[PDB]
Amino acid sequence: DLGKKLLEATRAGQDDEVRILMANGADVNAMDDAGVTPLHLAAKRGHLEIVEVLLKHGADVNASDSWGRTPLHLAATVGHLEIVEVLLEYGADVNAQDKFGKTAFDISIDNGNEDLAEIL
Amino acid sequence: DNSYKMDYPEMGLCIIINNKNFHKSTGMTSRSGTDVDAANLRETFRNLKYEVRNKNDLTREEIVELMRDVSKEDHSKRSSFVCVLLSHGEEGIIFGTNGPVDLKKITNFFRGDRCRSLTGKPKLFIIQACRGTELDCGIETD
Amino acid sequence: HKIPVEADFLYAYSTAPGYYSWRNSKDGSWFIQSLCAMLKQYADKLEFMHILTRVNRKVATEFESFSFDATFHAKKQIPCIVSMLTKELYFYH
Repeated sequence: DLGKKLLEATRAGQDDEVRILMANGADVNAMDDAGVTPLHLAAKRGHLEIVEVLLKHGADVNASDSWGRTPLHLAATVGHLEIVEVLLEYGADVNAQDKFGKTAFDISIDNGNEDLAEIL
Repeated sequence: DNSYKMDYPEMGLCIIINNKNFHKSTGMTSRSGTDVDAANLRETFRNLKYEVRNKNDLTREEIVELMRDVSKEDHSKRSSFVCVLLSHGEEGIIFGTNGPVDLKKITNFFRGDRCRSLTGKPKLFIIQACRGTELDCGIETD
Repeated sequence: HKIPVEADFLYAYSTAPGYYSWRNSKDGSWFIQSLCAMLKQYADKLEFMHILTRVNRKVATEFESFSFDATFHAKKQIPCIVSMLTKELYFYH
């Protein structure tokens, strides 16, 4: 199963291995049982290069996990501005709420993130 | 007597609602492996001599309507009733493909005074769905 | 004479109140997997409440979640039997 390997490669930040797996036909929209996609993992861990290559090949920008969190929620929590910018360009839902009622904008205020509040 | 009478001509109905795919606006993820559950349940309950009916990807309106129609059938010659729900959920809520259905609403159709041909008979509701977002971290054992 | 309108119902939940319910992408949900396995083995041997108790134990002890996000990893599940039945239930009469 190439989907499991892709998720594992995305988490470890292995850019080359991610491309090799995708070239072999790995699903960019692969999930674990909790609905975590390669994009979720890449966004949380700050892998800008992998985020861009996933979105390029049609990965769901608004996919939410078991807690209703999109890649935009996870990027906002860590505070990676560059990934946030790329996600918004692919049509990330700025008004998307997790199952706890918070938006990407709501998380940025919680952290006290100055630069992220104006982009969102 | 301490046991339900189960020697009616028929064992009863087994209604399986199998929701796999959901509307984008709802934000609910596709429920992988639920088709395996549905097939496994059909095999099990049909071997128990139940009349199995499987319904895929029903909206909230379609669920309420299915449950109303089934409750208005003649069950007088059936021993019991089984309904299996495979979808997303919250507390007291099962999800159609397009949004929430009140669980009490579905089951109320089968109340002793509203479905007379099932009075005094076991009515079994098997619910595979979330009841919230809490996660159990567990504790170490032997 | 009269019986309650709410009597003779059984709600067999996959999980406790407030809690998530786990599915395996290839084998199906933990609850239904266990339910079918325990019915195939005990439908001719045990009363239904005791079958569902085996289901509780099977889900509780044999399953643990896998996730690439530590938020969802190594999680557990207990089903929840809710009985308003007035009698014992045997499938073999």
